[PDB]
Formats: sequence, structure tokens, C-alpha cells
Amino acid sequence: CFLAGEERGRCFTIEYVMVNVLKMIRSATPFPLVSLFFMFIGFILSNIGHIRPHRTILAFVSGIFFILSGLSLVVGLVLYISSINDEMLNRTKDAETYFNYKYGWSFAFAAISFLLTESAGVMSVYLFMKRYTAE
Amino acid sequence: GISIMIKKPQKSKPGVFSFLDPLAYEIWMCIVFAYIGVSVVLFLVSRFSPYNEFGIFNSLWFSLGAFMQQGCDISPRSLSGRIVGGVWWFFTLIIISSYTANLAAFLTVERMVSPIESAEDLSKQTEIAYGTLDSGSTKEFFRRSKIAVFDKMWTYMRSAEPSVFVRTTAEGVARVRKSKGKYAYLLESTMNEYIEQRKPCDTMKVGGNLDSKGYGIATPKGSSLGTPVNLAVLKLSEQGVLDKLKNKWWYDKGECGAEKTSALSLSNVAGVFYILVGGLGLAMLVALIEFCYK
Amino acid sequence: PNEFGIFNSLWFSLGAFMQQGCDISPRSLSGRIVGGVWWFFTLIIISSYTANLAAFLTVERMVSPIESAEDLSKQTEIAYGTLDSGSTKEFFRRSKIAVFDKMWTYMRSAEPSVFVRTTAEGVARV
Amino acid sequence: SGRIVGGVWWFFTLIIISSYTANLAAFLTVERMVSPIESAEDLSKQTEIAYGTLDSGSTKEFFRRSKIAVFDKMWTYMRSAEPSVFVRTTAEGVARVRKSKGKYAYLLESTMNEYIEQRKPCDTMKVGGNLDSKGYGIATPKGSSLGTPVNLAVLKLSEQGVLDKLKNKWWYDKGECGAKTSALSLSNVAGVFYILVGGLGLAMLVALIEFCYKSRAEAGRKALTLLSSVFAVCGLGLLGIAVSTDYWLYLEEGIILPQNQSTEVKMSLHSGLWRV
Amino acid sequence: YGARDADTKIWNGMVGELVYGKADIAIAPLTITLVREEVIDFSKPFMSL
Amino acid sequence: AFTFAAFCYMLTLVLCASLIFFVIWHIIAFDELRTDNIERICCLLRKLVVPEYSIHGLFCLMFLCAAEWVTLGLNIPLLFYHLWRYFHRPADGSEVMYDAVSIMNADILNYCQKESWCKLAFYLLSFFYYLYSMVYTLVS
Ligand SMILES: CC(C)CCC[C@@H](C)[C@@H]1CC[C@H]2[C@@H]3CC=C4C[C@@H](O)CC[C@]4(C)[C@@H]3CC[C@@]21C
Ligand SMILES: O=c1[nH]c2cc(C(F)(F)F)c(N3CCOCC3)cc2n(CP(=O)(O)O)c1=O
Ligand SMILES: O=c1[nH]c2cc(C(F)(F)F)c(N3CCOCC3)cc2n(CP(=O)(O)O)c1=O
Repeated sequence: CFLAGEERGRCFTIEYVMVNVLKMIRSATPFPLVSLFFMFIGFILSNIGHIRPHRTILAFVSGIFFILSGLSLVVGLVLYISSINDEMLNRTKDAETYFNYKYGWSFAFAAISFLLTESAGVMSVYLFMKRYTAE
Repeated sequence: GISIMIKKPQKSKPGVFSFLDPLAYEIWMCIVFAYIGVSVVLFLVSRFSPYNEFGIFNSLWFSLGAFMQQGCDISPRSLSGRIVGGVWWFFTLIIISSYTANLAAFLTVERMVSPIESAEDLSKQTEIAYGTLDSGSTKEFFRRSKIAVFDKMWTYMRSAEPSVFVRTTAEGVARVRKSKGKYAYLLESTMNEYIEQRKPCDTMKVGGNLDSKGYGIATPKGSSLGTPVNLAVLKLSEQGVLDKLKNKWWYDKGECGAEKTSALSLSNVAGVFYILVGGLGLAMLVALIEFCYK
Repeated sequence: PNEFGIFNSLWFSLGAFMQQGCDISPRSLSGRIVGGVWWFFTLIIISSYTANLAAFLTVERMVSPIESAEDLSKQTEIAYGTLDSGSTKEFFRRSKIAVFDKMWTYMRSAEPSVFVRTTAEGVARV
Repeated sequence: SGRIVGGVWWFFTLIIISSYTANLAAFLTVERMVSPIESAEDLSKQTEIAYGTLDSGSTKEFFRRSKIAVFDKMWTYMRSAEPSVFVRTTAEGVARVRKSKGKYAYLLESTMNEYIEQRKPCDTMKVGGNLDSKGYGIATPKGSSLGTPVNLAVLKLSEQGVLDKLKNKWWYDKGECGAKTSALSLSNVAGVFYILVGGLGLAMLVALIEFCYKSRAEAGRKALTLLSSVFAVCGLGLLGIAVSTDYWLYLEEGIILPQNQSTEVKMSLHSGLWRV
Repeated sequence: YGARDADTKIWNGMVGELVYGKADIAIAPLTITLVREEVIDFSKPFMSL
Repeated sequence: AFTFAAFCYMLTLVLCASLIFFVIWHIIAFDELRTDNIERICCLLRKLVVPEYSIHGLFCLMFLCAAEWVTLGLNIPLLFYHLWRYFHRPADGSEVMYDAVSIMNADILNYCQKESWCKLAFYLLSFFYYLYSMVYTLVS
């Protein structure tokens, strides 16, 4: 969605619309979404480990998906940022032009999203070594 | 003459393996097999002829603990077992000091080499596409040639789609720029030295002249200007007036002219993060396989 | 299948990114791979830091100040300048010393106007 | 008492290694700056590589009357130079390029140049492009009948490509040859791999010796007293023979005679410690 | 190839045998100069150098 | 011309120089068996084999990567044996294994006399062959 040039804030989607081709992220699009899916199925196995305490391996298998959420998010982050940087280099040089590429705040969430969803993994995996080591 | 036009060889899109560029692809392969090699000879000398703890799973961990400079946990205790630790240590003091040293050479002196350097170099590939004008001398030259380098170069652009031809000169220029060079246009060599020296400085003339034509001042048949013109064009060329007046219009009244060393982007060392996370994910697969084994 | 909690596994990582190893080492094939490729990660990130800080400091050491006419002849980055009326233009235009001829070759064919009109302006551009 | 010996040895191996990494990164970034001569101008500035022109012909005469002023500096060298950059014959001028490695840069006509790089031995090549643009030609006498059909034949042979088929047939096809890697190769770090494998081989060799020594002895006092005084009175005399009989530093002082570089001495020396 | 010995104004060699009668053509490397295209005619260049 | 393949012959030479030390300590230990001790000959000869299975297994993956198919094709007939010598006589015990239970007979001893001559023959053949192509590359 453009902001300054062509001032109207029309939210295009680069799937098939129209240098700014923006399909550098199109190679890297599914990777936060893949990490979101393993964070969904980890959250499903979060509270059902609390509902039934009788089944043994409930915190750890759930805890795997909390970590796989984070590692898939990092590769999401790197391949995002790696795909920005090379597109900012193959642009033909002109010393009358500047390319700023300052990040937003959802990327700041996605950065903070790693910190929390690893903490959830570490706390859930300490829950396994008080639950099952007693049970 | 006919000559080649490509984009100025750009820095890179540094592919995500580019950490291991300072050493060759045959030193990194010699390291891995001299890793296994010096791990094994440590194992023979530690178990046989004992003074022990260095199993083959523990002697690999010594030598990975000696190549990555992170130190070891288990030192060898025998005269022959220390000489294995003695010359493997001196191996890693050189290969890490040749890795840091040569990577300080890539980042200081950056030279961009061009992919092609002839017409033969364009013939001995299929990666870069050609291009000429659709109607003109440059078009007709390859067709009627029989020199077999310019005949292979015609069979390509005879058939290969999307259409390698253009319909005007500014098209062919603006199909190199906007194309991240994959398209080598084929100008006359006086326009290659013009579009290079006009802004935006993006394209250069590589190689030399293929054909050799010549521009001429023309006078009509049997005119009486035919003799003085002819004896003055030769007179100018010897008096250095056809060269001094060539430097002026192509180069002097012209653009480009005759660094900063920016920080490493994420993309340069991005090959190591992928080896890191893939090195984690393979270990968590070893975690499950070990646990089901127990 | 301990000594490796998150208070000690945040210490065989900080004892590995800095290249000073601690007393803790993994003793399983499951864990000596995580300790494996983390080690190789801190051999490339450090040796791409030493070998890049040695490429700032040897590229701003090459930087030489302009100390001559000729050392201002070759620089197309730093622009020239002359007042638009007086003996100073007229020196270059009729010069044959040919260091100065290239310098006049710039000042005709340039954009924008390198020629200031007044020495109050010409100083104020510097 | 012992953590000082371990102290300043540590600081000794922080300076010797970091003066090795930081010097091997000063070979490899100073032989990466080295650029080949690929132009006239890039041979104008080099006072190391010398110029060269045959002593009689149009090639000198091009520079002397040149006003392009890249060439004027090039003529400014060739007058005022020692020794004579001007060879007399193109057999000699090539033979100086053959012999004097990377010093001499003979300037000749392009069609003589390409028929010497593809002719035994291939020890030379053509850099850059053409400086000026001459032309060869077929000469009709003054006004004869063979002046317009020859001129209309040498246009026809140019377009059909016979003048290119004939150039490739004599410069290239009857030639004698054909037609950077930017990284350390195994030749560079070679001796580390020899000191590795040669190092391992000494280990397993001593591992046989270690096995025989302390296992077949299974199935001292005076020796230290003997050998140490042996090492003493020898080593007392080793430095004694060293401190006299003055051979410590040879000094093969010499000069360079630039023809074939002809290393010729000036004096020599074998100063001991107080005896020259 | 050619000369203009200024003491005697005689063309030497190949141009000196093609001004002075005893040749009709000179298919050979003659450099197209100015002083040579005043006394003999050249074709268009077969080779550029 | 020290290339990668030139290194590989250097390494497998100094490795196979202790492969011949394996088989010489292998034949003399079984010379003590049939002449001159079942559970010691159990222990000592279970140890020695698993190197000379695995180190030759290293040699086959090395020259694969060194693109030396001639020398690769040489070792695979020894590997074809050892791939099946891993399979044949997998005696019992769920232990590591080898050459160990109930020896001093006629059948397994001739199966061990096959080991005593053929291994020292090949490893002294290989030590001369590796020094061929090591020198053959470095002077080329
Ligand atoms: C543990 C979790 C995160 C999943 C397993 C590890 C992921 C990072 C693995 C390790 C090797 C990886 C690859 C790493 C690099 C390549 C090239 C890049 O252009 C796109 C991502 C891509 C194609 C891969 C994606 C996924 C991948 C298979
Ligand atoms: O005789 C002359 N003497 C000059 C003396 C000076 C001064 F330096 F102030 F003494 C100056 N300036 C220098 C810069 O511009 C503003 C005044 C100009 C002079 N000019 C004009 P010119 O043609 O530019 O030399 C003359 O003609
Ligand atoms: O018309 C001329 N045609 C020439 C043609 C050639 C050749 F290249 F062989 F074709 C040469 N050579 C190049 C080097 O010196 C030895 C022979 C000299 C020529 N010269 C003498 P110039 O004055 O040096 O040009 C002419 O005058």
C-alpha cells in the first residue's frame, strides 16, 4: 500500500498486480506462516496437557512445537532480510538517489515474537520435568 | 565494427554459500578429509599403545574442538598422541589465519570481473542471451557469414524465444539496463563507446571489433571534390586531428569520468545461519532417534 | 540422557560465541551437533568481523587529501570552481601545460555550474 | 612463580599470531591491488614497466608529432631514459619482452603483434586496443585500368568474409597456441598439509616405538650424570668454537647490471663479533 | 616499402617500383599514408590495424 | 601439482601403513591360536577388525570424492568382501562382534586362514599402489 507517491493508499497484492517489484518476499512469504502453524498446533497441545494429567508425554511433545515455531521464524526472518538486501544491491547506482528501508513495528513484533515463543517453550519443558518426574 | 554491449559487472547477488569463498573449493574439501584423517590417527594411537578415553566418538570431538578454536575438554596423554594434537593444532592456526586474511582481501580490494571477454565466450554458453537490431547491417552480417563462430551465434538468435531482436537502438540499450545483464546487445562499436559515456553509466563495451567496416566522407561520382577531400582525410588522420576530435566528442564532452566499503549485509553470512538452523534441526532428529532407541 | 540447564546452556553459547570455551561440553551425539554447528557459526561471524574491520581501517587509510593540482585533476568526485569573470578563468582557457587543460575540460562541460559569480558565493559554497 | 611464565607467554602468542593474521592479510590485499596493464594510459603512469619502440619507422614518428597528450607523456619518457628503450629491430624488441620479465613493453603494429603471440614459443600477448587507426591497402599505379575493379573487388572480399577467412587461416589456424580464481588454492597453503600428514606419520612411527619400549620391558641414576656433563663440556665448547673462527654474517654486497639483471658482487664480509 | 630521399626525391622500394613503371599492383602491406596517396592510388583498406 | 586427489593418496598411504600393522598383529595372534586360549583370542581379535572394516570404508568414500574411479574400482572388490563379511558369520551375542566363539576347528579356521593371507596380500598391494599414484600426481 503506497504512502507518499500516488498518495492514495491503495492496498495492492503482488500476486498478479501490475522499480519496486516487491516479489523478493514472495520467495520468503510462507515461512512466518509455517511458523504460525506449528505455533497453532503447539497451542492446541498446550492446555489439553493441563486438562488431562494422566497421559505422560504431554508437555514435551507440545514443547517441541513451541521451539519449532521459533526456529522456523528465524529462517523466516533471515530469508526475509536476505531477500531485501540483495535487491538493494543490484539496483543500478545513481549518486542522486537514496534508498532507505527502515523496518515497521510488526517486524518488531515478529522479533519480540521469537523471545516470547521460546520462553513458552522453555517454561513448558520445565513443566515436563516437574509433572512426569513426579508422575 | 560490430561489438558487444553488456551491463557494467555489478557487485553480486551474494548467494547463500558465500562464506566459504576465501578458501577454494578444494581446500575446504581437503579439510574435511584431513579432519576425519587426524581424528582417526588420534584414535589408533590412543586406544592401541595405551598409556583410553578417546573413543572414535570422542576423538572426533577433540578435532572439532581443535579446528573451531573453541578448545578441548580432553587432552592427549602420550608422546605419540600429543604429536597428533601437535600438528593438528598448527594446522588450524594457519587455515584460520588464512581464512581471516583472505576475507580481509575480498572486502578491501573489490574487483568485478566480466563474464564474457570475446564473442567466443558468448558462443561457449547459453546463460546470457544475445540481441541485435531487427533490420540493418548488424542483422545481415551473421546470416551471410561462414566463419562458424558467427554461424553458431546466428543459429541461437534464429530460433530462441522470447524475441532476442529489438526494433530500435534505444530499445536494445534499455533491454540491458532493466535486464540485470542477461542480454548482450550488439551495436556498432562507435555507439558502444557513446552509450557507455552517457548517463546513466551502466553499460560497457567488452571484447573487440568483430567485423571491420569504415565510415567515409562521400562525394558524388566524378566530382572535383573527390581528390581534395580524399587527400585531406588522410592529412587530418596523420596530423592527429581525427583523434583529438574523437576524444572530445566521445570522452571529454562526456559522462562518467576516468570507495566506502559498506558493512556486511545479512546476505553475506546468511549461508551460515541456514547451516546453523539446519544443524539444529538435524540434531533434534537425532534426539528422537536416540530416545526411541532407549 | 545432568548439568545442562538454561543457566548452563546460556553459558556453552556465550562461551562459544566469544571464542573462549568453558568447562561444560556436550557428551551425546544429539548434543555435540548443536555444539558442533554453533562453533562453526562463531568461526565465520568473528572472522567476518576481524576481516571487515580490517577493511574499514585500510580503506580510510588510503584516503589522501588533495595536495596538488594534479591530485585534483583526477578526482571526478571533488568538483572544481572559478569566479565567472577575471584572470582566473582566462588562465585555464589559454593554458597549454596540459594539467590545466584537463582542468578546463571539466569546467566547460559540467553540470551544474561550477563557475560561481562572486568570491563571496564561491567561498560560501566551500 | 609459575603464573607469570604462563602469563607473558600468553601475551607473546597474542602478538605473534596477530602479527601473522594481520600480515598475511597484507600480502593478499596488496597482490590483489596489482592490476595488469590494459591501456595506453595505464602504461603512461607506470615508471616501473618500461616502454619501447623500433628505432626507425612510423611508430616513433607517431609519438613525436602527437598532440593527444596521453602520447606526449609517452614520448617524454622515451627521449629522456636510460638505457636505450629504443630497440633497433623487431627481432630484438620481441626478444627483450621474452627475456626481461614484466619490465619491457614494446609498442608495435597490431597485425605483427597477433602473429607473434600465436607463434612459438607463446611467451607474449597483446593488451588493450589500437592506439591509432592506420590501414593497409592494395596499390594501383596511378590511373591504370586496374584501379577501379581492384577497388570493387576488395570491397566484395570484405563483405563476403574472405578477408576474415584469410586472416583466421594465417594468424590463428596455422598458429602455435590455442584460442584468476580470486582465492587461496592448495599451492598456497601446501606445506601445512605436508606438515600435517608428515606429522601424523611421525606419530604412528613413534607409536610403534612406544608399544615396543614399555611393553617388552614389562616381560636412570648414572645415565643422567653421564650425559649431562657430556652435553656440558661439549656445549661449553660449542659456544667457544662459535665465539671465534669468525663466520656469523656473510654479506654478498652487489650491483645489478640491468641487461639480464646480471647480479655482480661489490664486496663480501664475515664479521664475527669483534673481527671484520 | 617506401621513401622520399630528400636529397634526390626518389621513391624507394615498393612504391618506388610502382611509381617508376615496373609493377602494376602491390598486394602487400602498404600503409595508407598521405605521402603515398599523392603518387599512387590505394584501394579501400583490406585490413585495419 | 598438489590437488585434492593428490592429497587423498597421501592420507590413505599413511593410513594403510597401519592397516598392514593390523593384519600382522592379526595373523600372529591366530598363530598363537592353532599352535602354542579362546576367550583372550576372543577379546584381542574382536578389537582389531572393526577398524579395518571402517578405515577401508573411509577409503571408498574418499576416492569417490577425489573422482579416482580406477582406484575406487580397485577397492570395491575388497569392499564387496567386507560388505558381506559384515553379513557373513554374524555369529551371536548382540555384541559388536567378530572372530570370537569356539575356534580351533577346521571349518572356521580355514575361513580364518582366508583372512591371514588375503588381507596382508591386498594391504601390501595397496601400499605400493597408493605410493604409485601419489608420486604419479605430484610430478604431473
Ligand atoms: C528446524 C526447522 C526450522 C526446519 C528445518 C530447518 C530448515 C531451515 C531447513 C534447513 C536447510 C533449509 C534450507 C535452507 C536454505 C534454502 C535456500 C533459500 O533460498 C530458501 C530456504 C531453503 C530452501 C531451505 C529451507 C528450509 C530448510 C530445509
Ligand atoms: O589586477 C587585478 N588585481 C586583482 C586583485 C584582487 C585581490 F586579490 F583582491 F587583490 C582581485 N580579487 C581576487 C578575487 O576576486 C575579487 C578580488 C582581483 C584582481 N583583479 C581581477 P582578476 O582578473 O580576477 O585578477 C585584477 O584584474
Ligand atoms: O608501409 C609500411 N608498412 C609496414 C608494414 C609492416 C608489417 F607489419 F610487417 F606489415 C611493418 N613492420 C612492422 C614492424 O616493423 C617491421 C615490419 C612496417 C611497415 N612499414 C614501416 P613503418 O614506418 O614502421 O610503418 C611501412 O612503412
